[PDB]
Amino acid sequence: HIRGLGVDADTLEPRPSSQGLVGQEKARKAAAVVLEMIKQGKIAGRAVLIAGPPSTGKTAIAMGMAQSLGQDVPFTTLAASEIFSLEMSKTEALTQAFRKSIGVRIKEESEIMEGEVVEIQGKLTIKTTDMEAIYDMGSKMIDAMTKERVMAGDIISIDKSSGKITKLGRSYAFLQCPEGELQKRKEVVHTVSLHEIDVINSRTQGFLALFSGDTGEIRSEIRDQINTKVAEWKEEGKAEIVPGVLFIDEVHMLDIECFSYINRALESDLAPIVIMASNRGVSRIRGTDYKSPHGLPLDFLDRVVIINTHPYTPDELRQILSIRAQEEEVDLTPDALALLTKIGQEAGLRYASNLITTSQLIAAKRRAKQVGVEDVQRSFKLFYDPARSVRFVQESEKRLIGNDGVVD
Amino acid sequence: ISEVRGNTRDHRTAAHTHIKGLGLNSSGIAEKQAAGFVGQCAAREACGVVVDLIKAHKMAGRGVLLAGGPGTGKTALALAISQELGTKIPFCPITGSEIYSTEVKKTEVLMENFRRAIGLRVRETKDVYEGEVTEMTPETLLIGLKSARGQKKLRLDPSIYEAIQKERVQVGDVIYIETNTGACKRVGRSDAYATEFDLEAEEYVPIPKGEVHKKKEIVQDVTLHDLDVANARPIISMMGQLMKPKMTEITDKLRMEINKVVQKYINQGVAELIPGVLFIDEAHMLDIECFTYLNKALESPIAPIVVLASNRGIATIRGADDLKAAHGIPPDFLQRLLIIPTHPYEPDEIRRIVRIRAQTEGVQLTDAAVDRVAEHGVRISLRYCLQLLAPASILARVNGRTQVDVQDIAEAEELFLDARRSANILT
Ligand SMILES: Nc1ncnc2c1ncn2[C@@H]1O[C@H](COP(=O)(O)OP(=O)(O)OP(=O)(O)O)[C@@H](O)[C@H]1O
Repeated sequence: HIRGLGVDADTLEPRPSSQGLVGQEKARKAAAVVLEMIKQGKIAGRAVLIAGPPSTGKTAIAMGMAQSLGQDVPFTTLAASEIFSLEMSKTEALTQAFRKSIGVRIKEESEIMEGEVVEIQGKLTIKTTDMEAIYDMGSKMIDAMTKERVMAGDIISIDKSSGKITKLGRSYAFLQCPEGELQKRKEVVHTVSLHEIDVINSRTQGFLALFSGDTGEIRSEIRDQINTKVAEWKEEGKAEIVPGVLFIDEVHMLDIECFSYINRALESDLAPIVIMASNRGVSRIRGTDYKSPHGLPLDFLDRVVIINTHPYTPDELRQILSIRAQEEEVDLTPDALALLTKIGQEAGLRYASNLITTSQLIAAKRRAKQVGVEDVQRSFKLFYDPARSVRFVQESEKRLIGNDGVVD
Repeated sequence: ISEVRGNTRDHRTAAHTHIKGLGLNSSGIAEKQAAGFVGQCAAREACGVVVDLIKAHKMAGRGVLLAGGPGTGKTALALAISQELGTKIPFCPITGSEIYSTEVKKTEVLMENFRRAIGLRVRETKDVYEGEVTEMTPETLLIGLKSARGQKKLRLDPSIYEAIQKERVQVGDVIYIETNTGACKRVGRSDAYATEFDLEAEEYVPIPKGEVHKKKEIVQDVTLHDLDVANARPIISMMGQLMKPKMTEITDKLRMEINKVVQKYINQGVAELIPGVLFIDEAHMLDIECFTYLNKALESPIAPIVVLASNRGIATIRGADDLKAAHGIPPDFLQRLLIIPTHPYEPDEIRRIVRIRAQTEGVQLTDAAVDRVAEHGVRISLRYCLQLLAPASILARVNGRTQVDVQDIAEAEELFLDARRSANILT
């Protein structure tokens, strides 16, 4: 869905809606400066901080930071809460996160399936200008291209070694059909993260891992075999270490012991771009008795580079909800989207996005091809936003204000 | 079993390469000169009857004994018994002195010789289908295999369809399937979809060489000992490798692994095991404990033909408190076999043999030299005179001649003297 950063190459002035990104020009222009600061070597071992109101495309801006660095640089999302797990030490939880960010570039010989598609757990048939063949769909392969939104007639390249499907284009509404036989083994660059090499070489996770058993805690013995092989590949010239970008969300939740590890991992010359994201104005530090602005220690605030996102305008919100409406395959009347964006004004964007999927089912029961205002007004009255739900409980708990207008 | 190659002691049978078998007509009567034999009609015909008794399966716990002096066609007739039994049959010639080992027991050495006398005739014809998998669903299954130098699609029988569903399959798996009731699968194995990141994986298999469709022809003729000596290694050098006193490579547990796989090949009907002939020279040298092993061996149906030979008339039983018996064989085992007597050759018969051996060895000689060497075949043993052919040919080549004369053979007796004459000369 997200194409890139959506900024000008020379002037670095961002477009209102470009490269899968909508609005937030101030933050995206500041994001473009940070990328240039690292490239010139001006900023060395410095974290980024995307502060702002909730649901202001904070993940998307950092997703833009990734694609604008290199062709295949690793980007990983980590919520600060996910670190505090019942089984897996918060050290291993953070080590996995950093290893998910650092990748290695190796040129490998692997077969790539290239050709036009003729669509139907299932069976999807492929075609070339010379040969035709039927292929039974794998359970994980179905979930892989549905996220890519692959339709019949599309020209695609499926690398069998990685499993990634890449949309090269289309023959009819354009790129023409490939000549030879589908599977062709070529010298292609493979970028696999350190954590992925660990999970490949370590014991395969059995079906229903959350049902019972230990988490993805990679053994120190296995990780050693990978680290020593990567170090041997660096010297040989076989592998090229590429530092990606780690995105940390809910940063206020991080303990003082986490920040000491983050700086220890940031100390390395091949450290990734650590992007922090705080949705809070004023928050206390965890582990430390003292309070701070975004929940960062007195030492981190001076090192970090802060960027601020702003609240979306009704016109900025207009397309965001329509893009999400098309992605969820729903058809709305112009009045309904205007109402849905009006919800996004006082209540959150995320709450308004939830009302999209709920209104579709009520419209399905009415048997209509257009989701209208009365269909949206229902979802708002059936399902409450956090601020309204708490208001509902508070009044039911104790009647704070009487009929007379007297308090208590 | 295909890699297993037969190693045979050719030095023992080297003195009998001139013999092709047993010379006899349809009725059973022996010819005057046939299959490289001269005289010995009575003994030739006698064992020419025992070969039929084996073929008719009437040798129920029975053996053969060759009674006669040194160089009376004993070892020669034993080889003829094998040659007449069938094609590529095991013949194991031993001497009682060989049993007398330093490390292994008297029967741990007699055991391997029995294993050297029981062979296996293999006649397996398999239709190989090696390569990857490219599944198609017809009305009972179409699979396209990809090999290192070829590509072929085939419409499989419904019998294979039931066998493939039992052992999980997916597109891009290296498989080994057979038309002759064979099913073998390698799930997810393919070197084509292998990343350089994982090394300790070993879950992938390389693309099979050559073509998908291969006609494998297996015609193997090896003894039971060949299976043991080939499975002992953890193999070309092994034909000259034996420098170890203990010889602990062959263990009872290793033989059990051979016995079970051999049984599996019989049950399938692929290869049947064929018992041959075990020849024991110096039969009197055998211990009483060895004869009781033989008594137990002869009772088994899998057992080969135990042919013994004794140059002694009355001899004390080895392993018993000085008990004189006929040929040194105990009564218990003497009754168990039938005796065939081997007659000594007269001077006229000896020179007929010389001409046969010289023709095979490639030694040209004058008529007068054959007479002089035959005189040594009657005064001394038949083996000694036959040994004079090789040095006399060198003495002739040195003199520039190809034809060996009396003067050349006269020096051979002067240079290479027999064990009897060499002893008396020292005084
Ligand atoms: N009847 C025969 N015709 C042709 N060759 C013979 C005949 N009899 C014996 N010989 C040959 O005499 C040579 C030496 O004798 P050999 O060692 O075979 O004695 P044997 O009687 O067979 O056994 P043993 O060693 O027990 O005496 C061999 O080459 C053998 O083939």
